[PDB]
Amino acid sequence: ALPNLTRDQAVERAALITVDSYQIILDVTDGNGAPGERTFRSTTTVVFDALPGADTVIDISAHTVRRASLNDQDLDVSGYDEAAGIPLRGLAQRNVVVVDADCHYSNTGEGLHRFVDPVDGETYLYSQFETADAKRMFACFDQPDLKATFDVRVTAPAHWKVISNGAPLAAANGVHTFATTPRMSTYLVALIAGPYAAWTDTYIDDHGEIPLGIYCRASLAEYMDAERLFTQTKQGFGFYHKHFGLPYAFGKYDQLFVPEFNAGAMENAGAVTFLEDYVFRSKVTRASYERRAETVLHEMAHMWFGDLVTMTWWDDLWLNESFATFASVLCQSEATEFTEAWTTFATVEKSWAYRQDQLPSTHPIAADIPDLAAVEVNFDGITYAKGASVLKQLVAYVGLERFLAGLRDYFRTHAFGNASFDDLLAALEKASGRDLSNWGEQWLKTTGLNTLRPDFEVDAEGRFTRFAVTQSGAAPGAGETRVHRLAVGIYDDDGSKSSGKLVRVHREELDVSGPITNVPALVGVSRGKLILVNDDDLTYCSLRLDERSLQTALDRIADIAEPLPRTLVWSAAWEMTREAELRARDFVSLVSGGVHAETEVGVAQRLLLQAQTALGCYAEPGWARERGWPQFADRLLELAREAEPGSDHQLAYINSLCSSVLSPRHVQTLGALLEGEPAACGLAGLAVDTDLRWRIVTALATAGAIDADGPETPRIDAEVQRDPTAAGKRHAAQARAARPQFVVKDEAFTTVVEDDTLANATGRAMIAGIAAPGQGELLKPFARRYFQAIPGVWARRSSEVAQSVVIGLYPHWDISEQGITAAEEFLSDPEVPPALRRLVLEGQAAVQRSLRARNFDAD
Ligand SMILES: [Mg+2]
Ligand SMILES: [Mg+2]
Ligand SMILES: [Zn+2]
Repeated sequence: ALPNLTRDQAVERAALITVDSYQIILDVTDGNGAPGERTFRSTTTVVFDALPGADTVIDISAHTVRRASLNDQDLDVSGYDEAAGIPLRGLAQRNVVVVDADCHYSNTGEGLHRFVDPVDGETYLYSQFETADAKRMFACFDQPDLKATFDVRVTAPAHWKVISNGAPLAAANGVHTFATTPRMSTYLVALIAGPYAAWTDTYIDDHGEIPLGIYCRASLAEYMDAERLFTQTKQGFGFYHKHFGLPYAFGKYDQLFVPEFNAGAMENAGAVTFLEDYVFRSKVTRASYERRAETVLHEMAHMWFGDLVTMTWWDDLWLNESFATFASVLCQSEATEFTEAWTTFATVEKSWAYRQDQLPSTHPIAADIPDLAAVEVNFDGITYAKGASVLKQLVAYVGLERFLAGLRDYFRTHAFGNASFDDLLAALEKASGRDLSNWGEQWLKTTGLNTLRPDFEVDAEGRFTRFAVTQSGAAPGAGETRVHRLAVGIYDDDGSKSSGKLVRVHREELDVSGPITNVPALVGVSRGKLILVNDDDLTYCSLRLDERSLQTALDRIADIAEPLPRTLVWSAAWEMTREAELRARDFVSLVSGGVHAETEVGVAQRLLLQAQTALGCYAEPGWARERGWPQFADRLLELAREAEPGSDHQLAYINSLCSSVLSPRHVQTLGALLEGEPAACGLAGLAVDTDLRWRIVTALATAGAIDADGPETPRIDAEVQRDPTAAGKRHAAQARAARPQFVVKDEAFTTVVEDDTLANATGRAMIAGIAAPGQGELLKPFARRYFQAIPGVWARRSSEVAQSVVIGLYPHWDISEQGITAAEEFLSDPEVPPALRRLVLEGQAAVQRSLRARNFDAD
């Protein structure tokens, strides 16, 4: 097991050593010019200064350590254990350590991952090291405040491309060398190698030229849209260079779509890796292009927030992720075609922030992270989305100019170095010309949400006689009220002699503080028909509406002209549903009747997923099975049939039908789309392409309509013959596990929780099939099996890989007091490690929320 580095251990090591350079020499061949299969050779030379006479440890996870030396004295490696690294005893002032090892390839997305493409037999490698998996590829002091230069050399099969952080030098006789990097952290070192297809372009401005590359597997090249990605890339560099002062510091900029990736992307300096789902093989909506552009711009923002300046320790991961999230959405809004990015943020990412902040594991943005175990579960909706939301509010509070000026100072001060909370706040304080210590304490060091509401009286002509914004204390948390810069918007009719649309007819900006903030400027103003006290989504809060405004919202959501205020209403309704203030069936009604007016297909997609959570988790289950699901499925098919042919909305409604709980009529309709012209089904212009076929096959498998005679799967196997790709095989694995047969669920469950050799990406696909909609009664036995299995999975697999089972197989379907008690009994053992307890507490809290919602929906 790799070492669980503690905050205290990291501080202790950084007080003793300062690293200059690494030289990393890799051989990823089999020693005969072909790709290696199990291990690769890694020979690392590190130069570092030390307090003379101290001891340290160099980290390394290897199959074999062949030799290790300190200042050319050979070390005894006969007792080598990856948990202990290699001890370095009696350090000199100036040191050279060499470690020559055979390291293991990964098939679980941590370390140097190896994949074989079934289409062409080609091998592809990529690295992934955040947080502390660099030690699986090279010996190092694996912590982010021990920066160093990197000089990488790789021996590879002759036909391969080889990409690292640095620009390539000409390769010779299998050997690829790279330009030495600037000083950076070990978790950012990259290796991507194999017969990847390439595209090239260049970004040019007054600062100079950045060579751009895009890479993907050869078998996916026909699907690449490199011009669109290069356009977005260049828009990003133009925006960041306009605002951040220091230009991009890491040379060239390669973007590599890699197989079996665990996350969405990773900001390795000069060598950003991506989930290869972003190479679209089939038709996707604008939602997918917009999310991919956000990801491109997020990784690029990290070239400043994480790569140029890095947090000292993982408690300040928000310095990377809150800022990268905020900056990427700002850049998307202002520099790209995705001009509604703040609308998408308010519906998609803020909903994630609220869910995370309300769990019993809620933690401040500036977190307390005692060890690696704690950070490996902290890449979450607070570190990302709440932090970005709170930074958006800081920009409202001090203004964008002072905010950006403070960041430009921060970058210049800490360039190629490390920063903590106190360093960031010092820079923003200097630039803002005011004390932000109280602001930081109440916003960055707290948990929870403040509820914001209008409180007013009106005269007989509907004009305010008094208006305030009321603010609840933070919950869950320490109950404080905060300072907010926010806007009050009043919405009313735009029509000539007509209702027409609800448009903004009055706006007031104000400084809100404490429980009640009077708004004198609204005395004598018409109350209109809908009041929003977080207009333009400037602050992080729980928004609620006065009675009349809420009735207007529930009746006229489709009349709100502008996407952002319409999203503020969708979000308030969804949050009221989560909070047992709006019945599940009323939220489903609202979406079913209003989504035709939601022009932003990304927002519409999220509303349909919410409606599906409402039906599957929040609604009285008898009503959901007998009425709610079949009505929602019928509405999706009506919506699809009324949509424009070939449109994004047409596809979204059919995608949602494929993930719903189906009646026999819906099963017939979807099966007909596999065999026939879609026009015959009233769906002219719908492309029943490779991935929509798989979504339909998975729906038919889930419904018991195909391969229902026994565990054999001739129909799904025929679909793999049609699409015999790594993607088709993972979709097939999902579809086979989705079938409502106990023996199929049991075989899949046992495979994924037992077989440590199974690729994590395949496991995940099987888990998505196990936990299929509508199957909660069938899956009840797997609740106890889950609680009995997860300690072993957590002990055998890394946190990130174990999470596939711990998060993905939590029994969210067992919505009962017995299900709550099952988690309580697991949690009653005080020796369960804190990160595993956290994930079970979160699962238990989601089921508790579902029970409270079902009681509200029934009554
Ligand atoms: Mg071939
Ligand atoms: Mg990781
Ligand atoms: Zn990030």
